[PDB]
Amino acid sequence: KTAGRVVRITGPVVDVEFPRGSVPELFNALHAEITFGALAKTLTLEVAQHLGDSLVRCISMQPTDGLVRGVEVTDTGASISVPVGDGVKGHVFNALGDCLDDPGYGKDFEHWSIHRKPPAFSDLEPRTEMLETGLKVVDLLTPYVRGGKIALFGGAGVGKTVLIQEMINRIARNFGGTSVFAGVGERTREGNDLWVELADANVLKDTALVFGQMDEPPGTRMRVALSALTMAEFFRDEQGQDVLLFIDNIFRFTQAGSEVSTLLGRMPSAVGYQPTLADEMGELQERITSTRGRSITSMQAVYVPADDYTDPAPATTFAHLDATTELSRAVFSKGIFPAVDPLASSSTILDPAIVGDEHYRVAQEVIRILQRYKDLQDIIAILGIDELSEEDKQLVNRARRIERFLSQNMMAAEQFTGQPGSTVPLKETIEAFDKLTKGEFDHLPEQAFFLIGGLDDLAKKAESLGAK
Amino acid sequence: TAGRVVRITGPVVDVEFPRGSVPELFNALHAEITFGALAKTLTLEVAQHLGDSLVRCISMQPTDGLVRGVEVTDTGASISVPVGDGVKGHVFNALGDCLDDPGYGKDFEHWSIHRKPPAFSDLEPRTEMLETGLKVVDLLTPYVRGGKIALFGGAGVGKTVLIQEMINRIARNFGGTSVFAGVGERTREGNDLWVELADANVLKDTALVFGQMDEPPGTRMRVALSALTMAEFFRDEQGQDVLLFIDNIFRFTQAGSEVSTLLGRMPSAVGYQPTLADEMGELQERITSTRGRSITSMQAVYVPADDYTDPAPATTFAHLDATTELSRAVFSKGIFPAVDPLASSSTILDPAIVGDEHYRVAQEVIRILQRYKDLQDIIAILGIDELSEEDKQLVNRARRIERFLSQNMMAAEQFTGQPGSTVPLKETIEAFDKLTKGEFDHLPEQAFFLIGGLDDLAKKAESLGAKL
Amino acid sequence: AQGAQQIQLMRQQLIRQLRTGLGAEAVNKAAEIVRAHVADPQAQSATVDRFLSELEQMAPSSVTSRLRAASRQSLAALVEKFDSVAGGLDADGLTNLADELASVAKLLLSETALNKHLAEPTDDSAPKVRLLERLLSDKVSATTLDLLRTAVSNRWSTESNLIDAVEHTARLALLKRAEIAGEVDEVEEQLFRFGRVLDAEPRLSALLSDYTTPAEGRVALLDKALTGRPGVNQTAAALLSQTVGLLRGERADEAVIDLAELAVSRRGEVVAHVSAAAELSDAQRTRLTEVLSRIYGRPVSVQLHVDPELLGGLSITVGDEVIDGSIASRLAAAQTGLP
Amino acid sequence: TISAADIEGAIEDYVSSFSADTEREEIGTVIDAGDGIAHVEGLPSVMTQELLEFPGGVLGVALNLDEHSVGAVILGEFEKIEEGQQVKRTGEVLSVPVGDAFLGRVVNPLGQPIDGQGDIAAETRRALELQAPSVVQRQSVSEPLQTGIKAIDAMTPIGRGQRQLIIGDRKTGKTAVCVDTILNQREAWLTGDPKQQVRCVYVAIGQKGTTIASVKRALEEGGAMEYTTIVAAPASDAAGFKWLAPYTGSAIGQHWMYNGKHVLIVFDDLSKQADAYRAISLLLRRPPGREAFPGDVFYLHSRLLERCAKLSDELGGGSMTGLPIIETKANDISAFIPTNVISITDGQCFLESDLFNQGVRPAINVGVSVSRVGGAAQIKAMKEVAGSLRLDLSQYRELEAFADAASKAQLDRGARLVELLKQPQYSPLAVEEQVVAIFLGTQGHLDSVPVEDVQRFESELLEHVKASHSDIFDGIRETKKLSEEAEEK
Amino acid sequence: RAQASGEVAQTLTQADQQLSAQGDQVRSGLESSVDGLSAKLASRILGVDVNS
Ligand SMILES: Nc1ncnc2c1ncn2[C@@H]1O[C@H](COP(=O)(O)OP(=O)(O)OP(=O)(O)O)[C@@H](O)[C@H]1O
Ligand SMILES: Nc1ncnc2c1ncn2[C@@H]1O[C@H](COP(=O)(O)OP(=O)(O)OP(=O)(O)O)[C@@H](O)[C@H]1O
Ligand SMILES: Nc1ncnc2c1ncn2[C@@H]1O[C@H](COP(=O)(O)OP(=O)(O)O)[C@@H](O)[C@H]1O
Ligand SMILES: [Mg+2]
Ligand SMILES: [Mg+2]
Ligand SMILES: [Mg+2]
Repeated sequence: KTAGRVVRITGPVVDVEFPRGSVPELFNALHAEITFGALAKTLTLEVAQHLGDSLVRCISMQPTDGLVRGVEVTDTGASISVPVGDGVKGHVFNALGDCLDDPGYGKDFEHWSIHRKPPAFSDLEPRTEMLETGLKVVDLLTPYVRGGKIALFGGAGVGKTVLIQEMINRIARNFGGTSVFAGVGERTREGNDLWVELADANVLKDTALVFGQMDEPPGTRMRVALSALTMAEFFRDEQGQDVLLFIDNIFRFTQAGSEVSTLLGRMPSAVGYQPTLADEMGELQERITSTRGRSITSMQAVYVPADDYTDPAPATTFAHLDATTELSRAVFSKGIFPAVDPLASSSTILDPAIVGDEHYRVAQEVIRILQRYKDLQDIIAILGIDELSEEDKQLVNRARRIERFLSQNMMAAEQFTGQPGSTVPLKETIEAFDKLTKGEFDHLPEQAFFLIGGLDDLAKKAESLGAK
Repeated sequence: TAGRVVRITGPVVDVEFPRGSVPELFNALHAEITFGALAKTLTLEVAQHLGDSLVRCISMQPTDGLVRGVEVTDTGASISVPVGDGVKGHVFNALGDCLDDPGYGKDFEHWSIHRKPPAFSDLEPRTEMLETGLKVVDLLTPYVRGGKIALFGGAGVGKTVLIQEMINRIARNFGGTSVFAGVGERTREGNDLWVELADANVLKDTALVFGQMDEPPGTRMRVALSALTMAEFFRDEQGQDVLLFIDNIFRFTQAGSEVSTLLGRMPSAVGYQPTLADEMGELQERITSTRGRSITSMQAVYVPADDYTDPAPATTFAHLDATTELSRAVFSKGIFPAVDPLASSSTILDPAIVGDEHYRVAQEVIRILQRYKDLQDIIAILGIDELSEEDKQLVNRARRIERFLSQNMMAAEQFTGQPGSTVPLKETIEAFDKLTKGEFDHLPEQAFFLIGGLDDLAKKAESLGAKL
Repeated sequence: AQGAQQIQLMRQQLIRQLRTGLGAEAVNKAAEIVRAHVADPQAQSATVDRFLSELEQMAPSSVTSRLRAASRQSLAALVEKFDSVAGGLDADGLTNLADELASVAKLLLSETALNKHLAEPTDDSAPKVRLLERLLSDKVSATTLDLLRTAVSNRWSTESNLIDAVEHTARLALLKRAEIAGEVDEVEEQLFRFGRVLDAEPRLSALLSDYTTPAEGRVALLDKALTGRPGVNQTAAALLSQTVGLLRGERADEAVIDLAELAVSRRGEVVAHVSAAAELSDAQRTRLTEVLSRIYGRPVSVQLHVDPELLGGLSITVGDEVIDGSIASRLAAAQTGLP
Repeated sequence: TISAADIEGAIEDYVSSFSADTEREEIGTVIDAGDGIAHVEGLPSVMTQELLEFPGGVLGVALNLDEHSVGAVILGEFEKIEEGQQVKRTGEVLSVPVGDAFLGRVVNPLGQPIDGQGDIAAETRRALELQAPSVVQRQSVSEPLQTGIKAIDAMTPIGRGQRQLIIGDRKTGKTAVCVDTILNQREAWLTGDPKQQVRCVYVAIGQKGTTIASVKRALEEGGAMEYTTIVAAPASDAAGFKWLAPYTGSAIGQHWMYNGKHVLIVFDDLSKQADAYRAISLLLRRPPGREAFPGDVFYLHSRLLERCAKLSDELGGGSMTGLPIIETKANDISAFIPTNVISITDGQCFLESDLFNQGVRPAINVGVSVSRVGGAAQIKAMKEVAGSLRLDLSQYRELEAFADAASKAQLDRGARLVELLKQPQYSPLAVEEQVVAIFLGTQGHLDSVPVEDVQRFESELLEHVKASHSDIFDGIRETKKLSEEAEEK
Repeated sequence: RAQASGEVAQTLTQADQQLSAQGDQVRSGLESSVDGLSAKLASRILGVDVNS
């Protein structure tokens, strides 16, 4: 027969020997059997390399514990495929497309290979339509682009997932299109919580969830994103729907790629990352895009290892994004939520020709004041505001008020404080920050600007504290 | 009796010979690239004997188009370059071929570029000053006739401009021969230097050897040896005083590293080859003045990333009599030449050679500048007003001294659009004695910027409204 | 203006989509048409004749690989010595020489240090000759002893080359007796057929390619299965058994290919593996032989490999050179060359 | 309406013209493959850096040539490559089509159009690794290449044939500067004089496709697409394309340079080229070095950038101006690739995020930015008004960090000069207007006006000089100097 | 500008609908023609004019 046999097993990486003329093509899905009673299962290997002599190195989508050399490996003739259609909405799948909430559901659906080329360059059209969220900092300093690519950078425990939940609430609740969520190497209980939350808010019916979480082999963690992307691509192309693609967390995809590369015998790269880090990130990020007339608004949480923003993974991720929101531990320590670093976050559409003259001017003035305040940190941390000139002292007070006012009571923050969130229309934010940067609220106490919404909230809180 | 190409990896070629015909180390071999577009004759320098009649060689020209198995000829000798008084006035490359007139020098005597350094009995310390006319160099980093001079610095701090200035100030009136070695530098700079030397009428007394930074590693390793071979011929045969300008010597070292791992060498610290200091020492010890025969070598040493702890410059430091260390801070402050007076040194800056007055003035200037460097942080944080009166007057004096060390160089007219200046050593000593004594504290510090002697200082003072 | 440009771009997108779809459909239909038409054997003959005409119009060219220069020279000297020596021997004597050479090769396999010492290059050979005589001056014939003396006298790049050389010599001896038998053509054809079947039965070759298992077991397996058959020449059976006996990690089928290569080479011809989707007529075989010899000058022997996937035409190959006239390759080029 | 006849004819051309010639060919076999790499046994006559054909129309380049096999980097698709596949020589080293037809097109590193606008009529072909002009084939850089930016044109002037590095952190305005430079050549192109015309070549390496599309849109709106060619190697491209794209652009530019034309080439950016080359070398299993980079990364960039030259008159007098871009992390110019490229180019414009946030736009760091051509790349009047300016701004920054009447006067003048150089994006300034602005600055005519109004005073005044007294500009634009009569007026 | 964008989107959608209809109704028209293309390609590859 044409079946192959396991020759080497090194963790989640398996060498398979095949009769000549039957060596599977790259990315083909192979099937092997683990028969040990406790761990009995069917391994779905993925051909990663051709080693020669009719040997293929493959990545296991499942743990290989209990696998035996010489076991029979069969080639399906095609790569991993996942179900597609309007039926995938409202259900939970794993990296292989198996439904978890209803096992067996979706076999009869149409199936798409998780590997495909991105849109041709002729199809790509730059997107510049602003996506108003209702968050002052995001609306003002890094507006999101509808159909563009948004990223949420941040170290561990700075609010990436809470911000993703906030954006799901603000953008997905009243969304007329389809939503796709990809849990990539995140908390499993986070996936369960999101499932319950969507089922409660009644947005689940419009959403397809695909989960490969922490307790999975690296192959699953580096292919689950491709599966979710395949569903999103089907919705974008064969249905003309406006898709929403949430990914949490893409750095986990890169890290699983690093693990696999280490197991594949590839020479390491800087910081021990895989040599093909930029390439793989390139294919995955280029598939996630909006073509002419077909819109995907993608939002990705990017984990920053060891609070190091120069790490190769986020550093290479930075280039594929239309809007970037860099959460900072320094801001998070102050209690400012979202912990957005306004001097590092950026949006490609924060220019006068897109956001208008006054919006751009106010954002530029806010950034200038915050940059000046940052430049004085060395002096202030030793001597304080006492040695600064009157101009610098006034600017420091204004900057403290501005940086506090950029915080906001988020909707998703209620579960942590029992305080309902708020939404600020863009015009209100622009007017409020124009007033603040002009010194029209210097008399109010700083705490009046903390974790509030619009100008009415500011007035009420200042009144409560004791100011006007 | 000929060889055959067996392996090709960029600039390294393995060649198999019949037994009894293996070439000696450093022998030159000839191979043919017959492809029409890139047709040429590769020169391969035997680097290692791998055994089994296999020798690893480094290609002097790009190996693009080379085919395995092509015949490789043994020249029976090392790379030999033409020598004599004919070479003066012509441009050559690392292999001795003439560029301004191809075919010129084929009938000259040819010297192997691999030579032993002079016997230790022939060496003799050099303790005669070489006045240049630059205030900083003349006062704090006196140069040595027949000694080894270096200009250290990072990228774009003024090494090449200072080399050109020294060519203008030393080579023009020089009565002997001049040899310039462009080692791994810009072709544009080489062409500019050629044109400038022709214009100044110094070309007829100068031999130019260029191995540029678009050349393969082998050319960048052997160009310095070729130029030094010409210099050694002039020193040993004609018994003539020689000026040897090398720019940039670090490239030699760098070139070695580029091929070190390909030759099969385990890398040393900071990625440099294990043979860093040994090869550097051979090349440098060949550059020297012997008893009765003088070479006044001047070298530009690139300091990677402005890091003076880097193994390359740190090793190079031991081979110099005078070192002018250009600094990025001084450069960024607008001070030219961007010399670090606290980091530069000269073996003849002692009372027994330069006299008590010169030594005293130089040491006082160094003391003042060191104290100013110490007080910089205090002045930045707590302002100058905090300092004592002694420290305040010392800071003003140090600022005036530090600006006065700057000068308007002739070679820099193309950048400042201004003519250069020359300051006799006696005038420099007088001016800096007065400055250390405080006789110019009443003058604005801006009056000390990019001037020559005291006359220029007075004229700029009256231009600025003050009086000397 | 932006809207107008977008409309134009979307029209171009639709145009490109239609181009891709129509091209794919057209190439698929053309492939179906060719596959349907080519089922006619007369069409096969016609395409073979056209390719042969092309070869006739082709411009003629005047243009042991693993062996290194020293090893190749040593092997050349050894084969010259064998030609000098064994020429006067008889069929029984040649068989004895081959058996003794195989036995000494197996002995060299058994012990490693002896092989390393014998194959170690040296200017002089007298110590090596004395070592060989002290080892086996009694258990081998004078001719075998002298051949081994010559083999060890020269030098080899690697130790294994020595034993390889001995193996090579052994094969020559058998081939020589085949020439004495006059059945060289039959043994060549039998070797080619055995290579073909071993290629077709990879599992059998793998079972024979595990040198760890005892040589006798594999030899008996092959004899009872493949080598020992009613319509098998005894010389070919002996050669194949000897080859599998000395199988040092090389595949059985590749070893048989090497045997066929050597058999044809000793005759002076060069083998040309011609892959065809149908058998060629005798006239076609003669024409192909003549044309291939003309382009390559030296006489060539054509070996037909049936392969229906070519859909007519031929795919000739000698050494590292291939003339890919197969229709399937042309179809693939047509599919891959479309806009 | 879509012309069925047109498309039928389009495919008729190929089907009628389809051909395949049997020819003796050296065989190779893919012995192993994976991750954009392959190893091919056979092809004994294969040349180094030779193109190779794998089934499906796939292409590769032979990097490692040893006795056992040939290591090849696959350009484009690689999951089609299989063990045992037949590999064919090409008898050709890497080369690309070249000609004027490439103007206004977007092509992949192989010269194949990707904008979906039809085939490109290639005048000829040029190898990617032809040697740069020798020392005796160049002439000193003497012609300005006006970027339209006051800061660059005044303090770091760029000449034709110069390599100026745009280095800085992400989102500091590097691509903005390069695109502004490309757009400022509109006037030169419209003059129709090949001595004045500058032909641009924008090379995108490892760049998001939508960003390349947006840059192309920006060029289209300004009319720069008439004389601009884009060589695109987006992030989805194989490491081979990312490695080869700068050389493709360099060859396309070289074709024009060696015919008397003046070319501007922008590499956006070389950091991603270095990363792609590192990936290729690591997959090929070559010994790594600093930051896991290959030992020849400096050679890569140096031989790429030395091809930008100003040819002598005997060679045609053409030129190619290089504008490589380098992305730094956390503003560390001490990394490996930034240090290499800084040591390669003829000066660098170092952009800083801090300066950008302060309002300094473009965020040129005066202290550490330079042009090694210097005043030679300026017209006379610009030299007169900027030669001091640059170093005086350096001194102003030093004194401002440090902190009498002279000191306060210096601080005021330096401040006014700083707000003089603040230029909005997509607001090019002609060289005569730049001369007049720097004249206002350095000659003391902005000392009376407050700092906060300087920019406004700079704009309105210029507009006034445009409406009336336009002849002033003409003088500068014609004699390339500010005459005494013109200066007094 | 908002009105211009709205009407641009409107004309874009109408043009897209008409272009989709055009492509759909031209695919059927060229379905009959593609037979000639296939036959001619087969003729070229085979080296003889295959009628089918
Ligand atoms: N808006 C907010 N209001 C109050 N607390 C908040 C807010 N955002 C985040 N937090 C606190 O920060 C914690 C971490 O938030 P989150 O899980 O979103 O971070 P993360 O960056 O995704 O973390 P990790 O790296 O662990 O996945 C939350 O559990 C909550 O305690
Ligand atoms: N002189 C300027 N004035 C105002 N805004 C500017 C200026 N130059 C650039 N910008 C804006 O700054 C942002 C960053 O510009 P740009 O994309 O050129 O930077 P970059 O360093 O190349 O970025 P990236 O890291 O994304 O490649 C863009 O919004 C651009 O419009
Ligand atoms: N005396 C000077 N006056 C003004 N600028 C100078 C002077 N010396 C050096 N520079 C500046 O330093 C830059 C680098 O000079 P150069 O020596 O050519 O580079 P490197 O120091 O890297 O060899 C030049 O572009 C020039 O503008
Ligand atoms: Mg989280
Ligand atoms: Mg230099
Ligand atoms: Mg950019």
